[PDB]
Amino acid sequence: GRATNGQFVTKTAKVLRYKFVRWDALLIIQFIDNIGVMENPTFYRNKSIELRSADFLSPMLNNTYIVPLNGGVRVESPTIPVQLEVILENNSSFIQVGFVRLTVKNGNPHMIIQCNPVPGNIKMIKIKSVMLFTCLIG
Amino acid sequence: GRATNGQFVTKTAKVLRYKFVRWDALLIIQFIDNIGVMENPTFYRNKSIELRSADFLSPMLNNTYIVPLNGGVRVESPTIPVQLEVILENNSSFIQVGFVRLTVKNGNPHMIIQCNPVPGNIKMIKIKSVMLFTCLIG
Amino acid sequence: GRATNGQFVTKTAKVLRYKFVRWDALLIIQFIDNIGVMENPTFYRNKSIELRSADFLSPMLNNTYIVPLNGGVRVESPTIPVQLEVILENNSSFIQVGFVRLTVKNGNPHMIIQCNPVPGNIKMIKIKSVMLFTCLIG
Ligand SMILES: CC(=O)N[C@H]1[C@H]([C@H](O)[C@H](O)CO)O[C@@](O)(C(=O)O)C[C@@H]1O
Ligand SMILES: CC(=O)N[C@H]1[C@H]([C@H](O)[C@H](O)CO)O[C@@](O)(C(=O)O)C[C@@H]1O
Ligand SMILES: CC(=O)N[C@H]1[C@H]([C@H](O)[C@H](O)CO)O[C@@](O)(C(=O)O)C[C@@H]1O
Repeated sequence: GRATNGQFVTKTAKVLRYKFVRWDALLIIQFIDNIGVMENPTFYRNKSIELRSADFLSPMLNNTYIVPLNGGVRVESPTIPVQLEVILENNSSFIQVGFVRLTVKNGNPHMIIQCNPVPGNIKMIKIKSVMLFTCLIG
Repeated sequence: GRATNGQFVTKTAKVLRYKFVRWDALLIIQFIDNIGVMENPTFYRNKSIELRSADFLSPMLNNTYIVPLNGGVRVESPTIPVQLEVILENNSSFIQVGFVRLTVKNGNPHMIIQCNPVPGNIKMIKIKSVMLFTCLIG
Repeated sequence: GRATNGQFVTKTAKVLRYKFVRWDALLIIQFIDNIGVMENPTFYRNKSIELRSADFLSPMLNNTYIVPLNGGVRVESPTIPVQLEVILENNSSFIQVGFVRLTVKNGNPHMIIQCNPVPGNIKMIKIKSVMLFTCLIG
């Protein structure tokens, strides 16, 4: 069909907006807050989905950051790689290939974000990529 | 339609299970053995598809590991990046961004896994990502 | 439906061929010039989509290479990661995980290619991955 709007909301009430398409056993879902743009004819700007410490579960093990969500859809997605920028508490930052999934636990959707080791605690993760998940239902 | 079960089998008789959907010129296929889970409310476990030396062709050139398969479907897929853990014979291991495709040769499906150089011979590759391929047929 | 042929053309008249499928709000598009092959039973060859300096806009900021295109389709795609080889003017080269999108500016399609810093100016970028974009329209 045509693309339907939706959103998830984080623990700190951040709204993550998306559009989706739901066919037979298929759900395709794109996050739409950070679609990058050419702002003039020579410059491309990435936009970030910004996720702070307070959006993650504690304790964090093995560079796995879990973002409990409310609302939206309940899918076991595949893993997608993304561009991350991981900001440490001392404001240093590392660009990384991150790996993201949507999973369901206790009937709730969670975003799983895995990245590499950093020399410090993380203040914030920015997803700089446009994320789209193709998912199989049932 | 609804999602149909299938599998490939490796040279050592490892079974790689998947579900798929086949529409007009479109085949979407997800490997389902290693769907990660939140096992309690704070911990996410990745699962691995584990591929050993004996599942690969010899000789291996340019960090390209070829896994001949039997059964399943015959597709020329796009390339997907994945999380790999590459275990060396001396049990050291390296986490890498791997790149995976399905290709067909002599009427047989093969999984192509490319990764980075490692200081040793590889005993095992673990794919820690949930893999889904969207493929164009004909 | 069945897969339709198309192409984009670069500033230097390089033709980038693709096949696509356009359903309701959905456009799936695969670039087809560099489908890798097993050429004998033990060897896999990657093929490259080769993009030179003259195919990019100037000035280049933040390791973002913008390839203005003509013809083809007009989509705001998600970001896909790919295998790049980035060739410097002194012929040294770096293998990287690149991130690619299609975007539209002034009614024209552009391919956005982002990679990592390199110690020199880039002569050429080779995309060694088979690229397929799943896109949401409207
Ligand atoms: C990836 C996956 O399978 N997730 C499932 C989890 C885990 O399987 C449990 O940890 C097993 O106890 O179980 C559910 O019943 C749940 O609690 O919501 C459904 C959910 O989809
Ligand atoms: C990616 C690709 O094109 N693979 C094709 C190969 C190679 O083209 C051959 O190496 C050309 O001789 O050829 C086939 O006939 C084959 O042997 O099964 C079909 C297969 O899909
Ligand atoms: C990602 C995105 O939104 N791109 C859009 C751009 C930018 O929004 C402009 O920079 C805003 O002025 O605007 C268009 O009208 C354009 O010039 O073709 C449509 C295009 O799809």
